[PDB]
Amino acid sequence: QARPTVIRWSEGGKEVFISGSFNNWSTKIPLIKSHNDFVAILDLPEGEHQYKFFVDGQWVHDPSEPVVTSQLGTINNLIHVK
Repeated sequence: QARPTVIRWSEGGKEVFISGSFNNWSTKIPLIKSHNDFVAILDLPEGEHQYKFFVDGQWVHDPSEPVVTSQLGTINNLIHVK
């Protein structure tokens, strides 16, 4: 069973999307604006996923969450889902 998981982006921007390894980087999922934040709920399998944000057309990671180096040599965020 995948776990509905809240993802929050607090760094601003006009439009915010997330992509990640949970679907082999195949889609850009919008986050919904809520006051100073943007928010999504993703259905994530147990385990770990790498992810990155696409904010006003630029790939960026969340500085408030853990990061890992991908084989692309870019910094992705990492989430562990129990």
